[PDB]
Amino acid sequence: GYDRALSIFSPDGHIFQVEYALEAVKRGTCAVGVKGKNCVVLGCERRSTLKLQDTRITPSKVSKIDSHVVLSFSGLNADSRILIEKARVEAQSHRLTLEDPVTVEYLTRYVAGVQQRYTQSGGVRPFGVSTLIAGFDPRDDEPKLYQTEPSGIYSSWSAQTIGRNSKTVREFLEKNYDRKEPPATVEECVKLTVRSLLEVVQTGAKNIEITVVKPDSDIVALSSEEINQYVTQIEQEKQE
Amino acid sequence: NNYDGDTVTFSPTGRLFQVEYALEAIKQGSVTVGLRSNTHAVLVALKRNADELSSYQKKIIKCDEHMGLSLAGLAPDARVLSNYLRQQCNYSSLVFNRKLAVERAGHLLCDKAQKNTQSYGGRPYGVGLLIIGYDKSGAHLLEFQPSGNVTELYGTAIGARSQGAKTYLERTLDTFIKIDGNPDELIKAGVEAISQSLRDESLTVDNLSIAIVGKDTPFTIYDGEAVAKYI
Amino acid sequence: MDIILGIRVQDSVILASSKAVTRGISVLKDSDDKTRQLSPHTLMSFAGEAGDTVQFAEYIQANIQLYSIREDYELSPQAVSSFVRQELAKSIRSRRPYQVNVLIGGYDKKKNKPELYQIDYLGTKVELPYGAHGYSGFYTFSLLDHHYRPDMTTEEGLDLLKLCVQELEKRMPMDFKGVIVKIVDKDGIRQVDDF
Amino acid sequence: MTDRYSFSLTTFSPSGKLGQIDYALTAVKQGVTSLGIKATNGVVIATEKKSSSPLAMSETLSKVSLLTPDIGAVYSGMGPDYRVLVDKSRKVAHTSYKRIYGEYPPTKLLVSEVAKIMQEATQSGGVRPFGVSLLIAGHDEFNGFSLYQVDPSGSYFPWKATAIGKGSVAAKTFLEKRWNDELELEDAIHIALLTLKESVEGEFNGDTIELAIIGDENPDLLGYTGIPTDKGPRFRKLTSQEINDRLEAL
Amino acid sequence: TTTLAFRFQGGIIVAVDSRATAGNWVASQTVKKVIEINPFLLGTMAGGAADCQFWETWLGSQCRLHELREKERISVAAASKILSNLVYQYKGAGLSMGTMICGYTRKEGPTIYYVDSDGTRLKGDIFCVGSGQTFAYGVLDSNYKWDLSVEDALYLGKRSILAAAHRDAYSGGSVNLYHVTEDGWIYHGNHDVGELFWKVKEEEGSFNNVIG
Amino acid sequence: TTIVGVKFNNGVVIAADTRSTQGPIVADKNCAKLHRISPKIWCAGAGTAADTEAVTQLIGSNIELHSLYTSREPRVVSALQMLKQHLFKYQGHIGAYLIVAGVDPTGSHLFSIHAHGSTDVGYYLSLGSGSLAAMAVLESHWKQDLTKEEAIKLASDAIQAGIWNDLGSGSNVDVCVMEIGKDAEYLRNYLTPNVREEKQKSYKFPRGTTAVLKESIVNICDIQEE
Amino acid sequence: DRGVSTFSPEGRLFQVEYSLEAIKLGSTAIGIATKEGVVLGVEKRATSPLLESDSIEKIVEIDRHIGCAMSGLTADARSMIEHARTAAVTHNLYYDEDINVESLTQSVCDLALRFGE
Amino acid sequence: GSRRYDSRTTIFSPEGRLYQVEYALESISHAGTAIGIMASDGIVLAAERKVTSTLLEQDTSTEKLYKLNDKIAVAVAGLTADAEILINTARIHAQNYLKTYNEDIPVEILVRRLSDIKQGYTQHGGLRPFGVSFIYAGYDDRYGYQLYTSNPSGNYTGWKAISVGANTSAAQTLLQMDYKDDMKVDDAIELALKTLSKTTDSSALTYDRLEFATIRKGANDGEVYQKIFKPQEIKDILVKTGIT
Amino acid sequence: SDPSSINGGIVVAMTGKDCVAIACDLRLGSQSLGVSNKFEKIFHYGHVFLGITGLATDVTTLNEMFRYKTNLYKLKEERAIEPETFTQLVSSSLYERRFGPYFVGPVVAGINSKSGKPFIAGFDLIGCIDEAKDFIVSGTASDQLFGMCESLYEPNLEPEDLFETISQALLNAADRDALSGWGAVVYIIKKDEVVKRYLKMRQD
Ligand SMILES: [Mg+2]
Ligand SMILES: [Mg+2]
Repeated sequence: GYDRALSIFSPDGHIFQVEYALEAVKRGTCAVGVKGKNCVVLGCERRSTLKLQDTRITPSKVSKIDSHVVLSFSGLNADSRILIEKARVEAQSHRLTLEDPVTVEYLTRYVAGVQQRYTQSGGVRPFGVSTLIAGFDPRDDEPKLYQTEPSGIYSSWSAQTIGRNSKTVREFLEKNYDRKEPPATVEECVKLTVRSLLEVVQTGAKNIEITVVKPDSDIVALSSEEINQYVTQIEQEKQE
Repeated sequence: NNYDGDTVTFSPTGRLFQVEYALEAIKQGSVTVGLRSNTHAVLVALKRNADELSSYQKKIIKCDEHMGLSLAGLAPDARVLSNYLRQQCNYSSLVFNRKLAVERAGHLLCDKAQKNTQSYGGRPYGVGLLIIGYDKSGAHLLEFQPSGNVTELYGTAIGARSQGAKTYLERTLDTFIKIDGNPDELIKAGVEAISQSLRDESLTVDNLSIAIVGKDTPFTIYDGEAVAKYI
Repeated sequence: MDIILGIRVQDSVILASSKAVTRGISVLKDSDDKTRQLSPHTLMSFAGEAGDTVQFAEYIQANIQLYSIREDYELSPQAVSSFVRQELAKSIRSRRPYQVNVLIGGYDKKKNKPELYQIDYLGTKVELPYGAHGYSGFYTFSLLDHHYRPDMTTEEGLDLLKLCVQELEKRMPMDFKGVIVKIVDKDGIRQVDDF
Repeated sequence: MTDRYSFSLTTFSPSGKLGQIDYALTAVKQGVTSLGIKATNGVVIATEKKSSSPLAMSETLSKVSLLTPDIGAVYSGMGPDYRVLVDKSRKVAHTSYKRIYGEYPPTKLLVSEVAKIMQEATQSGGVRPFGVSLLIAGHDEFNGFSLYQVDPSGSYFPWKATAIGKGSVAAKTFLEKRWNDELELEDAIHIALLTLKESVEGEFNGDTIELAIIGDENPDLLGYTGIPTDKGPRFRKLTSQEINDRLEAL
Repeated sequence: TTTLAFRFQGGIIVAVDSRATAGNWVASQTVKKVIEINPFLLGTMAGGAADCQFWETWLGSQCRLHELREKERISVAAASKILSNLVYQYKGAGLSMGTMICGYTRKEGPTIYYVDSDGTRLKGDIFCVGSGQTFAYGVLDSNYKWDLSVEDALYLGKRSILAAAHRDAYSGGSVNLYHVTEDGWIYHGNHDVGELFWKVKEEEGSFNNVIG
Repeated sequence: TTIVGVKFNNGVVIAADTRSTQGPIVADKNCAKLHRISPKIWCAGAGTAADTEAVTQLIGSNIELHSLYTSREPRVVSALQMLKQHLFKYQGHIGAYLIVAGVDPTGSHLFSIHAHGSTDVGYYLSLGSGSLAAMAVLESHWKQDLTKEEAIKLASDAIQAGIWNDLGSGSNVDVCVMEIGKDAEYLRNYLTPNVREEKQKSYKFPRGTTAVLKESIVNICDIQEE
Repeated sequence: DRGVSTFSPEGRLFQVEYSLEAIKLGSTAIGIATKEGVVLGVEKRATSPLLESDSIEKIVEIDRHIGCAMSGLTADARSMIEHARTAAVTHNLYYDEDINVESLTQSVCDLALRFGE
Repeated sequence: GSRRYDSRTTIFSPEGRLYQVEYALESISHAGTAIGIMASDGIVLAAERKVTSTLLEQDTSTEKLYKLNDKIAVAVAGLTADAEILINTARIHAQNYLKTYNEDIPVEILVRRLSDIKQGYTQHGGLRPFGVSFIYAGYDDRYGYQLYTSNPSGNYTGWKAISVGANTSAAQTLLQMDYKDDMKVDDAIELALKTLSKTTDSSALTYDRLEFATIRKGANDGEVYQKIFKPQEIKDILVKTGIT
Repeated sequence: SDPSSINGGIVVAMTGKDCVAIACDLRLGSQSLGVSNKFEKIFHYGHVFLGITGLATDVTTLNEMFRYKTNLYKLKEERAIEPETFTQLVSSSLYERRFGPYFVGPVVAGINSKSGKPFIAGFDLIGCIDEAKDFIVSGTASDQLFGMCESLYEPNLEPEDLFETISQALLNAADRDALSGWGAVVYIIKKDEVVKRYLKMRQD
């Protein structure tokens, strides 16, 4: 079998294949996560270079791993499917053996572990994907939001963004997100998430996707018109 | 140059550079001495610390009741090779009720090291070993190189500045070979031998490591205040 | 495990399963639920060898739940029953086969029809208006052959089921400690807590 | 030891070219000319027996090969590569078809199997592509007579008539002027001999030309009588004398 | 062998006898039939002594690894399923095991799982396993209430094993008592059946069939 | 089943009956037991019928590939060697008992092979449940230097002995003659001594005799256009 | 290119020496041993204020009597920790005792040079 | 040893791109143009054969349009041999699903499976990727008529109208201009042929240079029919739409 | 215990003038217990018809296997499989499980679409082909079917006459078998029309 060490150290102590995988993430469409007091919102950018697209059937950017946890990503789309499938299988395996659904931290730790493994195994390249994993632990009302990257490191975030122009939207979030008082309602959280994407997106039309996750497996994706109403209200307050 | 990328490539003059580079790792290692009489065999080793807060890296490994070695170079490679010797000594005792001859132990170490010098993907071992033992033909001392070359000697030294100790043993040859039935005097000769390789530093109580095996003496290692008597 | 019965009426499928667990000499439990929900509108009851029954049922449950998450879609009762049949047909030529018999009761939301499938441990599948495994059919089928109508209500189905259980309690030598009854219809799965 | 070449030796270059396949096609271009023509009641395939030495017995070197009783093959390019492909093609006709369906494969499907083998030598680890192009002629009950070309990439195309190798460009133009959908097998053989003469330098006779047909069933070549449904092979290699007879009416 | 475990208001009572036999020969009267999996989990020995000892110690190791990895006490549900899944892999090979995995956690409360070598895993309130199981069930079923005190529940478990020890030839020696709380199990001593029988006979007035 | 092989002047002949059975029931009344390994190498099989057919077709397939590889006409000794090594490996679990006969550039050959992998040479051989009846005829009338006509006569007489005397054998005689320097001639139903007599009565029913619940057209055509 | 297990002319393994450079870029960790106990401390070094810092886990329990702190590419430590925890628990299973701190450390270090092609 | 000759087909560039995937996409840009258009009452697949000959047997020839099952077809752009490897695998996957669940495979599940196979060759194994882009035209009872595309990276997306192969930039602009949501199959047939006629590198668009297919519920009642057009039928539709 | 008689059932096939017929009962049982009266044992792949008797799990498995294989055949060959070719495929598929066989008795029936010739064939559980000119029988009442067919059959029967002959052969054979009956289906097959008829019969 093909055993070639593709991920190796360089004289300055860097693993370039892992670092180049991060550059693939930089190219991917922007993804953002914001947790309120009783919810988490995942926002995603859709590049409008592709019209004549059939939006009914085209792969959506946010994926349910279980009924209570969701995963979004920035980077190589094909690579993300492999991580999503593995995470979904592990979620069912956990329910089968522990008789309890995964915690958000456990699912994050697993996906991050797969990513790390692909950085020191022979004959494989690292995933060109960073992920945002959000949801609620079983029988818990505390919001959870984690981030993973190609190297395999992971951590928890009050709010976070990944992908192209994520430096700009992180700038916005760092000055607009208060830890002592997070977005108290679904409305406030969605509004802050749409606002953060409007710093980067272009037209607020079919370019912004929004998914809201609440406790006890309550997950819903907002439609074009619902998001369009947030887009309308934000700019009418801005004209002042 | 163009021929040192792997162990599977001869140079135009018939040299194996990866093996020569592995030999270089031994020269960077701390000095260790081996010598024997007709009744006993002794190892003396200068242990190296990282700094003043750190411990002194152990140099001597026991392989059986009648055999053991000292190392110079990559310590994890010594652990792999000494583990193999422990297994081979053990196989001989379990299957044949027989203590493994020191000479046969040298042959086994040679062949294990050789396979890593003729195949793609692998690398040579980066450590040198001094094996002492007492078997059915008396006391023995062996020197192992990761090229595969194993040699039986009265005395020797490997590591940094080992040439000073080696010359001393070459002078004293006729004296220390006759030190029969006197373990303390044989160790004294070994401590005096390793002293010919010291610069700036001297032998302290946590610096010195001594091992001995003989006629009615199991392989035992002395460290700490047990070597103060010889300082 | 012992008695498992099924009946498909106008608008629902009803599954009845005994509560007893007997390990040789003693009845260790009298409240055992011999069923697993595979999807919101599909229920599977089971009986056979100890250990293998629950192991097989939970394995199937895990697989259907995995499919549901992957596709964001509930498989039809027919599709689930075919998946289960193949797993048992595969198992019968294994080193150690699953000795498990199942009934699959589901409501097809596309066709708006209840469906009942009977599958034994060999992988023998049939779609039926009513079914059973083991000796249960020997006592109950003559009653079902007489009274059954395809246009029966759920309440009439439960009444015909009571008559079947009464005949079992009369003529069967083993005490199966009553049955747990569950209904599968357009609104999902619910348990009848007084039977 | 062990084969430690588990990686592809054919890869895409910046321009999108697969170098090793292009170079294999170059080897085919240097090869001796071979051709095929399809008639209403048969197919003909032909090539030159370029003998490496006059001391060599060129009858012992078969450039035109029977794959099945109703399918034959000819090549241009590397001879050894062709020989092993003929071995693999003969075997796969049995293992992946005759041992399953109890009958020989139709021409298009055997071509498909040979094509797959050639494709894999273009992607699998530690191998180079085959340096040949094949022309495969055949007949089967439901598809009738057919002629196919297979290239080093694994791509294949059906032809009414075509040529490969050395003088293929000129030969294909010659065939375009002469071919029609009303040709009888004897007319196609005549055109094949006319076309092949243009690319041959030296001797042109039955001993230097290799020619075979897919035509009528040959009960005389079956080797047994008694089964009415078995009527014999449609593949027949023409003799040295049979070629020379048609060179007088040339 | 006689082993039992039951759930009640104050947690779980585990009671076992102490006798091991090889045919008619009494090999030991001092067998430890409660396996201390960890300070919070208990398992009972019936069937194969080695199979129970080995795999329930192993279970303790798996539970310790779980809490190191997840930074949280393992549930009784998860712990019992690790054992039942393991023995299911060996089904057909000849393992012999009938055990109650007992624990008391925050999310579950007091919980008992009967785990068995043919793969069975059953949650329940009262379980009794062994050659003397039917005798202990009789005393349990007729005296069990959820609202038993810790003192009375401990005695009920002791009395039920005594009933089995008296009638079942292959049960006896001594009685080992345990009380499982949320903060861990508490050992309630070794009680010689010989001495216990006479004591219970006099104080209770039972066993009038036996002369003392 | 009755099968025989007989050597003659310039070749070899093989013959067989045409009855196949399942226990006491006759499954097929005109079975073909003479199989072709190659054009001029034929064999007849007794025992498990699927095994005799399968092992014939497998070795026949490999023999054809071998013939193409070597540019030589297949030899009987090659078929024999390949059959026996295949059968030996399966330790009798493939229940094929065969008489193998044929002509090749080396000459004419006749062999028998048993399920466990042992082989034998002979001028006359018989196999199957009717082999003892057939061998009785062969041992009575065989001589050295038989003509083609004499060998065909002897072979078919030996099969007839099986047909009339063995319950496992019946119906017709099939023959295949393999002569040196000639095409092998397969003579299907060479003898037909067991035609059923006309029945006493016609059992054609009046139309409408059978009770019918439902009629419907079955769509065997593919999904249609427009 | 060149082997992953190649020696330099100085007698050092290129890849090992390069990994030591990656560790120099890692956040600081400190340990001090006393006769009353051993203390372990780390720098968390969050990349942004929105990152919840209590999710940064650079000090980890191996067993009740053994702790561990890390510095460098911290994702690489996860399989090392997993091995250490397994080795500690396995030795307790086999020997009904705590494993020695040195023996645990030696077991972790056996993984180190298991790389190549 | 062997490392010396390894091209390393599965590595990132410094910019985070996959060399071999990018170069395979460059190859596909020279292949004949294939177009798919989805309408309310069906789907159209139209594709251009690459510079042909008069001696090519067209009526038995297939290089662009392939049947995966009765409900799903594909248009190919790239290496034909590479495509046939993947096509056979897809045909098997469809039959595996039908055997397991006793229902025809949903279009997206087939597309995801083939796309995952393409992905694997970019991450592990050290082999070159498949130089193929697919247009998938299919029907199932969940989403109805569907169009997808996949490329050597293993990424896939859904479309109302799409092109692959040569001149996709020009083709996509023309499709974006004239496509409407309430369009019908007969209108989509015309749009596809008009777009190929304008984007082609040939002098004129004739029947012998085209492959054509429709997926219609124009099958008598509640079912779907696939129609791979014959050479004479492509000639007729060219006259009907007024291109020849 | 005997796998070939756990579920019960029968299949029969016959040839006529420019036509073939194939018929089966509808019973599935668990030994003495009747379980289903709608278990059809005849399947078709294009114009080729396959009846299967024996262990019901294997009947279903083999139908799914041959649907699988004939679908791939059609995609690759670009034509429907013929009766002669399909017969060899069944034989090959059965023999590949030589030492762990499917416990079945398959029967093939159909007309070759090119020659117009009527075709029938039978198999044992491991693949041996019986290609009879007249009729093929299979199942737990195969002895009874052999008796009926041998006396009732005559060559060159017209389609509507062949229907009566095969129907009476099935019905009366099934009524002498405990594990067969509970309904019956007859297929009359001509070159481009196939008629399916459910028969009325006793239900014990
Ligand atoms: Mg009957
Ligand atoms: Mg009856």
